[PDB]
Amino acid sequence: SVPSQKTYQGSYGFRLGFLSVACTYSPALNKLFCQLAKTCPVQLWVDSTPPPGTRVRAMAIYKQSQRMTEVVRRCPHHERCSDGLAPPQHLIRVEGNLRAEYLDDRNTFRHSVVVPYEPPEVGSDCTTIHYNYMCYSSCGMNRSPILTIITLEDSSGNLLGRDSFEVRVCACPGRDRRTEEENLR
Ligand SMILES: [Zn+2]
Repeated sequence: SVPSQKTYQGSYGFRLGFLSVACTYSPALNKLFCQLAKTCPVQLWVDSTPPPGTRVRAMAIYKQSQRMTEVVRRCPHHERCSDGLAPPQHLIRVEGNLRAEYLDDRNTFRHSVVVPYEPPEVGSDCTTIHYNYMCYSSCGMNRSPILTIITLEDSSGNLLGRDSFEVRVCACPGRDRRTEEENLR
C-alpha cells in the first residue's frame, strides 16, 4: 500500500511550520532542503492542545508514483557508516529527545520515528522537533524526491492530524532551493 499524504488539520487544528545553510524551507515548493545529518527544526502548531498520550510520527515515502510502494531507507553506504538509538536503515532520526521510538511496520516494512507530543516551550506558540536526515537524495533514494509525512496520533495509533512536506537532502541546501524556486518562476 501507500501511506496517505492527505493534509488533515483535524479537531486540534494541527499543521506544520518551519524556521552555510544547514536547513531551509520553501513555502512555494512546500519543500525542505537540508544537509546530511544536520538539525532540521520542524514546528507543530495546534489551535487546541491534544491530550497527554498524544504521539507524533514522522515517516518518509517516495513522491513519484512509480516508486510510491517502495520503502524509503538509507543506502548501503550510509547504513554502514550513529547514536545507538536509530536503526542504521532508518532515514529519519530525531535529535535531542530522550523518548524517540524507532518503528518498523510488520506488513509494509516502512520505517518511522515517534516521539510523545509535548505542549509548546515557553516563548513559543509551537512545539519544535529536531529531525536529521541520514542519507542524500542522490544516493537508496538515488535522486528520487521524498515526502516526510507527520501524523498526530492518539496512544492507540488512531489519526488525529496529518501534514507533509517534500525534502531534498543535499550538500548545498541554500543553493539548491534558489535553483528550484527560480525554476518554478
Ligand atoms: Zn546514502
